[PDB]
Amino acid sequence: ANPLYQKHIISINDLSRDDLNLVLATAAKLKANPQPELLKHKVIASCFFEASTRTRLSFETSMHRLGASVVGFSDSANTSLGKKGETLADTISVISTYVDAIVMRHPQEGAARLATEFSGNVPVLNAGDGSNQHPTQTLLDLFTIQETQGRLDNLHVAMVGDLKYGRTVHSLTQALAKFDGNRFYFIAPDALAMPQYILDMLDEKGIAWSLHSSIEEVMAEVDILYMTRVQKERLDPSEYANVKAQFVLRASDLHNAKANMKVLHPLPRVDEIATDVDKTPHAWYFQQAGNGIFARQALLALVLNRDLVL
Amino acid sequence: ANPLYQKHIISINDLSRDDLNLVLATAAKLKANPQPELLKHKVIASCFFEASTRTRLSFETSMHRLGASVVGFSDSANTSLGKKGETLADTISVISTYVDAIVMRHPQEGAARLATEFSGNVPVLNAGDGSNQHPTQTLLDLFTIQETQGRLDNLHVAMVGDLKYGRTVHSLTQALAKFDGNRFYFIAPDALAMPQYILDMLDEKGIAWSLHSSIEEVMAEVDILYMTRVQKERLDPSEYANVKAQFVLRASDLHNAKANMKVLHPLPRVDEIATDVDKTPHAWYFQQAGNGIFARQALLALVLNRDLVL
Amino acid sequence: ANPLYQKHIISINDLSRDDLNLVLATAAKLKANPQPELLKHKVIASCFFEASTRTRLSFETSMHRLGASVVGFSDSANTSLGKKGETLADTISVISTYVDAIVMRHPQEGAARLATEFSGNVPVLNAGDGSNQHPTQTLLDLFTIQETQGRLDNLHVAMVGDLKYGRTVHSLTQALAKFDGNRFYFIAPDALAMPQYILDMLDEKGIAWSLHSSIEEVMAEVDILYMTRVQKERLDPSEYANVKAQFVLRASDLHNAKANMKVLHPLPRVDEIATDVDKTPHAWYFQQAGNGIFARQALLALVLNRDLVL
Amino acid sequence: ANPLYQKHIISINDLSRDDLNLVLATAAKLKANPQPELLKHKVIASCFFEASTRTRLSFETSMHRLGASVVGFSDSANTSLGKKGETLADTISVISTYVDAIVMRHPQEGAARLATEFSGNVPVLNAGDGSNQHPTQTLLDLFTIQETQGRLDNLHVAMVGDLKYGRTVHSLTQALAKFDGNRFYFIAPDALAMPQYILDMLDEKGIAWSLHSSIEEVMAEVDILYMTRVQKERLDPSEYANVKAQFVLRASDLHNAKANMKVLHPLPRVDEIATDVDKTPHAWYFQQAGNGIFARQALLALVLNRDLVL
Amino acid sequence: MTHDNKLQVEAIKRGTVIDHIPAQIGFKLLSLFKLTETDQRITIGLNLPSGEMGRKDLIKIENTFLSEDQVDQLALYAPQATVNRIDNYEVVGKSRPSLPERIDNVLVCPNSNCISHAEPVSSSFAVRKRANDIALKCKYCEKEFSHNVVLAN
Amino acid sequence: MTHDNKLQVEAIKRGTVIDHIPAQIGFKLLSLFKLTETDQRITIGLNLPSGEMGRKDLIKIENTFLSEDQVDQLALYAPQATVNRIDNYEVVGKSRPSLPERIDNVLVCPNSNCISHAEPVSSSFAVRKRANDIALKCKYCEKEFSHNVVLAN
Ligand SMILES: Nc1ccn([C@@H]2O[C@H](COP(=O)(O)OP(=O)(O)OP(=O)(O)O)[C@@H](O)[C@H]2O)c(=O)n1
Ligand SMILES: Nc1ccn([C@@H]2O[C@H](COP(=O)(O)OP(=O)(O)OP(=O)(O)O)[C@@H](O)[C@H]2O)c(=O)n1
Ligand SMILES: [Zn+2]
Ligand SMILES: [Zn+2]
Repeated sequence: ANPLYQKHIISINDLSRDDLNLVLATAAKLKANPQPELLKHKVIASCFFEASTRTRLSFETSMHRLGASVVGFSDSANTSLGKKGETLADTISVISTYVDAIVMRHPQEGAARLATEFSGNVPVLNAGDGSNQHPTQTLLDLFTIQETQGRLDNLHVAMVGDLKYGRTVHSLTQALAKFDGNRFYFIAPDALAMPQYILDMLDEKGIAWSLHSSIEEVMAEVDILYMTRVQKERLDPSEYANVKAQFVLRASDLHNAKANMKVLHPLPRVDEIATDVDKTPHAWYFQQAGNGIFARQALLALVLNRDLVL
Repeated sequence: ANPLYQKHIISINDLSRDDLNLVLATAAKLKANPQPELLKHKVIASCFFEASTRTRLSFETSMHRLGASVVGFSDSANTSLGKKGETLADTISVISTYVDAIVMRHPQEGAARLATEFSGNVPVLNAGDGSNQHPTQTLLDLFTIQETQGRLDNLHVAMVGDLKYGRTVHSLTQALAKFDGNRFYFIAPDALAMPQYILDMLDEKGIAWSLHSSIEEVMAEVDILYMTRVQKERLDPSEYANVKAQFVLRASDLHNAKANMKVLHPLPRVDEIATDVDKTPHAWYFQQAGNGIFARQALLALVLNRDLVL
Repeated sequence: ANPLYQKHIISINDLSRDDLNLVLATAAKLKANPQPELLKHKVIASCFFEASTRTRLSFETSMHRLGASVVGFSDSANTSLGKKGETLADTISVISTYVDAIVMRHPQEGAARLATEFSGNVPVLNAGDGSNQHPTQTLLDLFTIQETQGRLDNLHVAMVGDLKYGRTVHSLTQALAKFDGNRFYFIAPDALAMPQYILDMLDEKGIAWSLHSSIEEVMAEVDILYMTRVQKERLDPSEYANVKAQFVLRASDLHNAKANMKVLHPLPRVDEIATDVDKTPHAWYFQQAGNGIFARQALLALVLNRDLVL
Repeated sequence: ANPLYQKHIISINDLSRDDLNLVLATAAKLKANPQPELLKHKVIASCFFEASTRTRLSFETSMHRLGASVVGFSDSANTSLGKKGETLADTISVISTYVDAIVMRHPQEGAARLATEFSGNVPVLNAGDGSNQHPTQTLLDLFTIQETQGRLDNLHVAMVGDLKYGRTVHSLTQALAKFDGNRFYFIAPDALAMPQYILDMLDEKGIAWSLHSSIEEVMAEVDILYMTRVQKERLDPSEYANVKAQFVLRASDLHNAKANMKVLHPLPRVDEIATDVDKTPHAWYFQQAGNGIFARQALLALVLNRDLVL
Repeated sequence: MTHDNKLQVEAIKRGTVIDHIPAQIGFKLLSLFKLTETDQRITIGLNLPSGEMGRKDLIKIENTFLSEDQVDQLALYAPQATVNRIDNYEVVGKSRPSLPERIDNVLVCPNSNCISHAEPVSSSFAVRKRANDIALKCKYCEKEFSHNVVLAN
Repeated sequence: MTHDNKLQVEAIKRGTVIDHIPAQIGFKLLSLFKLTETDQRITIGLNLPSGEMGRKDLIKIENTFLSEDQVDQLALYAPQATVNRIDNYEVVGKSRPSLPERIDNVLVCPNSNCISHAEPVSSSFAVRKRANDIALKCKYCEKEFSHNVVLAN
């Protein structure tokens, strides 16, 4: 069967270099020659115990462009499961008798992994579990880095913002550290820096990384600028408004960038990327969100189909 | 046409022995040889004026495994119909011009029956109306009793918990009292006992029933143990924690049970069934929730198809 | 120094006959000559962690009528304490640092008595703790029986309504059993019966009691008729309304009551006592609420004053 | 007329050493002989636009202990002002039209000082303004250091906890720097460090301070140990719990503390100070809350009285 | 000598030997009454042959005299347990547990709404042999429960 | 059968002796690893006088042979213990513990947003980095903590 056939997709840590490449390969084929009746007669459950409109619609549009049916829910001040008394384990034990696959996003970490022990042979795919993991965002980021830069190794990647708590930046570094020769520049407020564990990992593999103070310091060498949003909740309004003469991106700042330099952002991009960046060649966050469709279609097709000869 | 063709499914009281058997027969066939394009081009409305995740997803997965389309809603602190001023009658009069069938769950009793007088020739199926009725739970319970025990008559059925207000236990007794020779054991807190009307009915038919004080008293003779949840709302915390040395189920208690004895629970099972029961042969509440799919598929196929030659 | 000086009025089972009569003879003196400056310069805390307007306005007015200042909060409307994880032991160890007595209502049973472990020498008076005690409602009830009947012994007292969950009928029956030759008539629907622990305590003291299903059976003999409100959520809609809602008093039923008979009701009354009853001389529910002023005044006077000159 | 007569107590940086000592010697006299009618006939407003029970009950009790009346509101529980678009300038221009002083807490920093522009001659006392000042918590802290240590200079004061966002450690360090030869020990996790602007101010005045990672390093030398609560939302779940949650005091750590050492904590304490600490003679957090009564009484006396005879 | 019994016994000099602990209450008692938080020599025997009473447990705590109050608490668990003190190599007192008046600390209120659950409080129940059983009234919520409801939770 | 005595107690007929338990880990080990839920005679020696640690604890379980990875769950608490396997009065085997790769069920994830708290799963930690000081990663939330921290609460 294909390597990922009937597999659970919970952590980027559990998918090897080749599994990542397999996904990215399939997604490039599904982008090219669509197959809209591939999951005809499958029913997938879209269990968003935590609400994400953008992520839920990317997933359900993925389910539907491969012809699958969808049952599910989202939850803010609403609809029953969990309540208190109803265990996650019993929700999954009950929903595993109804569906063919479970995509779920939950606020506590490891909820997707707990689920895997109750879904029987029904695959479960993680769409977010607290501050732990979000594999399908990493998968679409790497597909966007591969189709714009041409490769996934030997890249000069700049990571910016709340590096301490952007869950997508912790995953993306783990994954880009399975390919070879990548150099990392980490521009964060020191209140919001890369944890020592990411850094401690990167040195065992021998990867080169550096920490800078503002994007202007690396604009000239960088291929991917991955911008993250700085979270006003865990910052004082006065601290937040104080850092440097900022770390937001404007087209003036880009006058130095390489021609193939692209700016990525998992979104939402409230104010760290100004509207004038949107019209430059380097802006790629919306094209990045469209590639969510192809990355998610690839994962669902490999999980639910034994052999895909596309 | 088949007996139930274009019929309204509102109360278990209105479906005869043979109608129940017809449903159970169809469900066994749809479980065996699935027909996923049977309601191709039908649109069903899933109107949950009261939220139930488990019931809503079982129904919509039923609609989708027979190829139907779904429009609908659920409601807690949300989306418009009813509001106050908007009658249920006018909601149904408007939705009956859009869909081919209406599955609805509503908090006031008889809402499904009121609906029947406004839906024109659009069938309406009751998914819960207050404390009155829930036919499709009774239908899946009887399908689970029939496929595990082999028959629906001459059973020694034990009913446990809040017998006074479990709506599924009132229905299940009505329905099992249309088949022959069943013996009932009703183990309830006397604050929570079988109403005199169920009992008064059962004696007119000549059915044998008894009331016991704890499951341990009948464990040896029983074929179905149907466990219900005891509702802490209408009980004092001190009363609730006082009753007997309880009426919860643990595997220790099962050491006496017959080999074909199964434990059923409409779910959720918060604490009256401990986790160690889950690993015994007698545990059948999750398999019971999967049979919801087959029982609901059967009802929708018979209501919307004239003759089903499956 | 009087016996109640600086005591905690936590429970009716801690106050003796003599204690009860002392509060009731002081209530009668304050009712007759006011002492509006007796608690001058005392500051009292009125902590109602669970809102109860009726009880608060009355405790505070009687604080104001003896000249004390009041600081405090009504909550179940998020007035900030309980935030972070401030234990009740800690709140009461900070509040007793500056007030001279604490009046408190709280949702969990036992909270006033725990407050007592932390207040030092500041007396704690209980204004209600969950389904456990309410001393000051039993003290005003008693005062109203004594003032209108001339005695607290040799009474024929009927208790009507929800006798199972009604916190005040349970305490007034324990107080009246402190006295002699009282006779009880309980008239309650089957599901709202007076608990065995009350009945067992009554038997054990040789007190006479009996159950009747109609007020009409006992009207003639009755001196105090204490009516309780049934909350309809303790039963279902159709139960409440079915033959069990006839625990309602109308003026026509008073036809033959003794000239001295009084109708008492802790309130809110919603429909168990019809409005036409108010015009009769037997209606004493509002005069009973008025008497809450002198019974709470007396407890505050006796607890904060060493010696009292009357 | 005394220096504070009719002043606005908005910020600790506006009160001099002499001002501080005047409030603290008055607090000591009111603590020793009460003046319970000094503010007779004065009406004071207690405006807490952001709820804070601890602070309110204490400001109001100390108003009551000098004989003043109080009118006012606690909100963050929609008590109608702020409706339509009533600016704060307008609310304070109407409230100062009839009260003799305003005590106010508000969520935005700077609100008390703006109130000052609109009150005319009615003094405004700040009970907290966002993350900016809280004069009256620093005044009660100081009074508790002076009363237990005999002095406010030559102290060895350790500050433990979240030093970065803790509004009261920042002000007490500015007040103590008004005095002589005090020595500071800061013990904070890395993410909760004492801000540079405090440290720069300390350096510039020749005051000595040092950072330690364990209380055990400094216990022996310490006179006042001021503990702050860490709010877990300022860190993540796993950060809070990881090696950084060891800023918690237990009785065993007090082993070697000087006989005069006291533990102070503005409160709520949730777990940073274990309950066994309360039995030690060094626990002074509750006696510190009690002292809030005399420091707030003194400020109200000094601000509303021309001349004060002591 | 041998019909085994002893096999060169842990005969102690000063101490408390609690013998005839009902089987399985043996470990329960160490936990609940925190008997191992001591530095003195304890020797415990679990599931001993007690042909004479089926199975039993036995704790030997040395240079410790566990008494009066302490002995009576064990009543709820090991009601047939003989405590024996030993002053200098043999039995000096051999006490039996009697039901106490109050049971503190060890026991939880069944009442989910009782305040004892969220707070820094030591549980406390007033014991009443309501002939047939023992009822336990909580100090705080003042609800009364059979000792069997409490002894699970 | 052979001359027990009790400063160092003697001979069980076949079974396991976990000797050289540091002081006060003995009871912890009986609690955590539920060693008491056997009908076998267990004999336990607590605060005992020998083998230089000075005072040690000891557990003797007859007829049960718990081994190889059972012996290794012991490593975090009792790393210097010896687990003597015995047949017919002779120590036919002596093991010590080594860090296991996985410690199930006994620990509690310190991350409070971990899902493990609320559910019918048991804890599981991946273990690593011998004697310079152990890190434990939760199976579910994948947060790596210092063993000192999980082992506190
Ligand atoms: N120096 C001693 C003396 C007595 N014991 C213990 O103290 C207990 C006292 O029991 P004893 O009165 O000596 O004879 P028994 O018949 O066993 O007492 P009982 O009637 O309670 O069974 C015995 O378990 C014995 O091991 C001891 O350990 N060391
Ligand atoms: N049938 C036996 C034989 C021995 N032991 C126990 O086995 C343990 C240790 O085994 P042993 O090699 O016989 O003594 P040591 O040489 O001291 O073992 P080590 O040096 O590893 O501590 C001792 O505590 C002793 O009580 C036992 O209880 N039963
Ligand atoms: Zn209790
Ligand atoms: Zn975890």
